[PDB]
Amino acid sequence: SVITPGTNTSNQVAVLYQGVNCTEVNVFQ
Amino acid sequence: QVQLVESGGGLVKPGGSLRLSCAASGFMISDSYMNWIRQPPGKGLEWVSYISSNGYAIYYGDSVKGRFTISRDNAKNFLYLQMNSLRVEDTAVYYCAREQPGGYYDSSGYRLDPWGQGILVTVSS
Amino acid sequence: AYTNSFTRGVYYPDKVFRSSVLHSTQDLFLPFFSNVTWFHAIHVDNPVLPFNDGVYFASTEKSNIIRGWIFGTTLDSKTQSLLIVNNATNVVIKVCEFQFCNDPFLDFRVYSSANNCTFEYVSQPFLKNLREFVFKNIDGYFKIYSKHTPIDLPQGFSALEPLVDLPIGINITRFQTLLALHRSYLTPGDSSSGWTAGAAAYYVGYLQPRTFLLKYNENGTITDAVDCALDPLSETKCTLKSFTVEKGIYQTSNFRVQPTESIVRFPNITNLCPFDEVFNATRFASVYAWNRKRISNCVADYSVLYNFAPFFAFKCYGVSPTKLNDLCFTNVYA
Amino acid sequence: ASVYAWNRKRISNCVADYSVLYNFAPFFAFKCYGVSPTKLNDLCFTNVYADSFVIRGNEVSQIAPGQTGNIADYNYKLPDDFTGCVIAWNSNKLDSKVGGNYNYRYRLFRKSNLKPFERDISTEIYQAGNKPCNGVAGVNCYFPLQSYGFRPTYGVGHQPYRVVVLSFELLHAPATVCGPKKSTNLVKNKCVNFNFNGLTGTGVLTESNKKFLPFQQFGRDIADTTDAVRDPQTLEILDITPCSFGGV
Amino acid sequence: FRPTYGVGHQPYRVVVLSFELLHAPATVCGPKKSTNLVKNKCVNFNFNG
Amino acid sequence: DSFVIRGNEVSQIAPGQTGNIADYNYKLPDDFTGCVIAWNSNKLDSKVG
Amino acid sequence: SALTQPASVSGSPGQSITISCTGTSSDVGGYNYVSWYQQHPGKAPKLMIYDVSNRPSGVSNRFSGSKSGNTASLTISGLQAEDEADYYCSSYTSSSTLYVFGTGTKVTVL
Repeated sequence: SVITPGTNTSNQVAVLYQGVNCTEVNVFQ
Repeated sequence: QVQLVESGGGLVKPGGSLRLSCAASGFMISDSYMNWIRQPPGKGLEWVSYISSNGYAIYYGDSVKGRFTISRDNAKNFLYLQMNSLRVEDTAVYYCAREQPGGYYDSSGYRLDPWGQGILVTVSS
Repeated sequence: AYTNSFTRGVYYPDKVFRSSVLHSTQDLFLPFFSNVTWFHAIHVDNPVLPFNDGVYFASTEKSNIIRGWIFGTTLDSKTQSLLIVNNATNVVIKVCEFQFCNDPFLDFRVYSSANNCTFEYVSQPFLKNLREFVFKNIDGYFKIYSKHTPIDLPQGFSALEPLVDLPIGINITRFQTLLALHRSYLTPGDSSSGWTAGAAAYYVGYLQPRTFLLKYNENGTITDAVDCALDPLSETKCTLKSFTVEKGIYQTSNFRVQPTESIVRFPNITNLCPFDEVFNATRFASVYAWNRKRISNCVADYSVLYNFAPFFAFKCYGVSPTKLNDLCFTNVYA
Repeated sequence: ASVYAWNRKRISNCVADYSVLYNFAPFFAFKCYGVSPTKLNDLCFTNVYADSFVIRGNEVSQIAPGQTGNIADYNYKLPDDFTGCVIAWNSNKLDSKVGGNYNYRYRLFRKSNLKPFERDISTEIYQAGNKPCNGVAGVNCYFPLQSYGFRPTYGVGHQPYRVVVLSFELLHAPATVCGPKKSTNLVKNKCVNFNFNGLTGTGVLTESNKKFLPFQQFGRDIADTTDAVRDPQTLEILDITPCSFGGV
Repeated sequence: FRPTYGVGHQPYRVVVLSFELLHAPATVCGPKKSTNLVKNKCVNFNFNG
Repeated sequence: DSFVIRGNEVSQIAPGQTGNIADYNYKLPDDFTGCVIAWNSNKLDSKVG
Repeated sequence: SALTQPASVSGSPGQSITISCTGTSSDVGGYNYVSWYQQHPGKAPKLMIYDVSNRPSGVSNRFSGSKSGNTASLTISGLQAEDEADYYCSSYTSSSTLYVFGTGTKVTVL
C-alpha cells in the first residue's frame, strides 16, 4: 500500500508492505 | 547477348574418357537449370543429362546411364560434362542448353531457348 | 558518458484519434529519467553502437553535420543491411546486403562494396533545431517517428509522430551513424584526424516495455504522461487513472518473491533393459529363421549404443534418434 | 519452392477478388480461420501475403494454428493467432518422377524450434555428443536436409501437395486492397446505413469539426464506439451519431 | 467429369433425409412393439418416443 | 432429395455454411434437422471424354 | 517413346504448309508442353514454337501450332526464303527421360 499526504501538498510518500517483515522484504515494524 | 560456348571435344579412342566444358556468357550459370543435347550424325536431337538450379536434382540420359557425369564450377562459372568409358556408338555432336523458365513466378511451360555452340565427338580406332 | 533523459520519448502509438481522455497502453517507451549514452561528432568517425531493442536518437545541430544512418546485423555482404541517407532533396532507403568498409564513409559521395538489393523506397528528405527520432523494429517492421523543435535535452514535454513504417524484415542488431564534412576528402580508411565541422553532438536512448498513462488534450495531442512503473507515486496515479491523488492510503499492487531455482526429483533409474545383451550376442540366427524377442516392462535407454559397433548403418523410420530417449511405448520388438 | 525455403510475395494496392480462385486446382482443402470465404469478397485488408511451397501429403494438417508435428516445428510455422486461409490441392502429376523426385527437401534435425514465420536455410551437419563432424557423418552427424524422393506410385498421403497460404490483418488499418463492391454517392444529415471501407454501422453523418492528423484513419469515443471516420474517396472528415431513440 | 482427376474434382451422388421431430402424429417406426397399458402405478413410459 | 455434386464440397452441404455450394446453388434452412449422405460415384456416371 | 515426324515438304512462295507430329498419351497428350525448333545447317537448332499457341519472340506469325488429343500439327504460312532448315518437335514427359524428339522435317521452297 502507498501512503500519500496529497498531490497538492507534496510528493513525499511512505510504503506499507502488509504481510511480511522487512527482514525478508527508515524502517519500522 | 547470351552465348554458350563449348570446349573439350574432338577425336578419341574407344575405352577412354573425356571432359566437356560448357561456358556460359550473358547470364549466370549458377542459377539456371541446364541439360545437354547430343545429335548423332544425320539424325535428330537427343537428351543427355540435366542439372537443376538447386544442384540436388540430376537426371541422365538412359543410354549413357552409369557414365557421363555432370557438375558445375560456380567458382569458374562454367558447366563441365565428363564423358567416361566411351564406346563406338557414341560418336555425335553435343549441345549445352538452358531452360527458359528459371524465374519463380513464370506460369509458362518449359522451353529450351539459349543453345550451346556445340562440339562433335568421334570415338574409334 | 552519461546523461539522464528527461520526460521525453512519448509517441502516438496507434494512429487512431482520441480527444480529451486518458488512456493506458502497454508498449515500448523510453523510461523516464533514464541516463543515455552520449557520443560526439568531431572525429573517431563514429564508433559502433548496438541496436538492442530500439533507439531514441536525438541530435542537436544546425549545419547538417549528421546526415544518415546504416543499420544491419553485420558489415559483410552476407546479410541485408539497411541504408537511410538524407540529402537536401530526399531520403534514400535501400535493403541490399552491401558489404561495408572498416569505417562508414564520410559523405566523394560513396564508399562501399557491391549490393544484391531486394527493396527500395524514396521520399521527401528528413530536413536551434532539435531533432528527435524514435526507431523501433519488433514486428517485422522498422518504424520512424520524428519531431523538429526550436530551442542538453530540454525539460519541455513534446510528443513524437509516426512518419514512416518500413515493412522490410531485416534482422537488425547493430547500428551506426553517418557523418559529413565540407570540402573533405573521402577514402575507405582514415585516422582519427577527421575534418572540421560545426559544433554539434548527438544523444542516444534505449526503449523498454512500459505501461504509460497518456493524456490527450481537446485537440488530440498528448500533453503529459506518467510512467506506470517508475516509483510508488506514479504507480498510484496510474492505478487510480488520475493525475491528482488526494490524501489517503491506497492499495496499489502485489509483490511476490520469484523462484530462484528449479529442481526435479525422480527415482534412482534402476531396472534397465537388456540391450547389451542383443548387440553383444556371440552367435546369431539365420535370416530365414530370424529371432524376435519382446522387451517390455523395463527402462530402456538408447544412449549407450554409440559405444558398441563402428555403426556402419544406424537409421530409424518414423522417429528421430535424438528424440527417441523420451517417448513411451507399448512393446518394443527386436 | 521447397518447404525449407518457402517463398513469400506481397500483394497490395489492387482490387482483389476471391471469386476466381475456385477455378485453378481441384482444391482438396480450402478453409479459413477468422473469416468465412463466402463473405471474403467484401472486406478491406491491411497487407495480404502469399506463401507457396510443396509438402508431403500427411503433413497438410501440420499447417494450422499451433499444431505440433515435424513440418511445423523447424520447417515452417504459423502463429497461434493466425487469421486468413490455407489452400491445398494434390499435385502428383507435375512434381513426382519415377525413381524419386529428389528436388524438395526439409530440415529433419534442428537445435531449437523457430518463431512464427521465419525461415532458415543454412546447411549444417547435425552434432553427435562431441565436436560436430566437420564434413562427415557418424552415428549422428547427419545431413540436415533429407530428400523427399517423390514417386508416382506412393499412397496419396505420401504424394506431394502444393499449398499456398494467404495471411492478412483486419484491424481496419489504412485499406490497401479491397473487394470488388462499388461506391455510392454520399448522403448527409439522414439516418442511413453506411459501409465505410469495411466498417459497418448505422447513424447520421455530419460534417465533422475535429482535427484529424494526416496519418489517422478512424476516430473513437469512450468504449470503442466509432465516433468519426474519414471518407475513403474525398478525405473529408465525417462525424457519426446514432439516430434518435428513447423510452415510451 | 473425367476418370483421372484429383479427389476434389470427382463427383458425388447425394441424397438428403429431412424429418421433423416435434413428435407430431407418428408415421413411421417399427423396431419394437407395444405393451399392455398400466394404470395407477409409477411407471416409465415410452409413447412413440 | 437427390442430385450430383463434386468431391471437395461435401463440407459445403450444411445449413448456411460457406463455400460455393450452399449460398446460391441450393440451400437448406438454418434450422435444418436430418442427415446427409454422399458417395463418390465415378464408375457409373463418368465416361471417357 | 519418340515423336514421329515426317520427312520433308515443298511449296512455292505464297503457299502455306502443315506438318504432323504424333506421340503417345504421356508426352504430347496429357501435358501440352510440346515445342518446335528450327535448324539452319551449322547452327544450334532454334526454337520456333512451344506451348503450341504460344509463339515466342521474333517469330513470324506465319507459324501456327496446334495440338489435338495426341497428334500435334504445325502450320506455316507465307513461303519465304529462310525456310530452308530442319524442324524438330520436342516434348516434356513424366517418366524417366525428360525430353524426347521428333525425327525432323526438311522444309524446302521451290
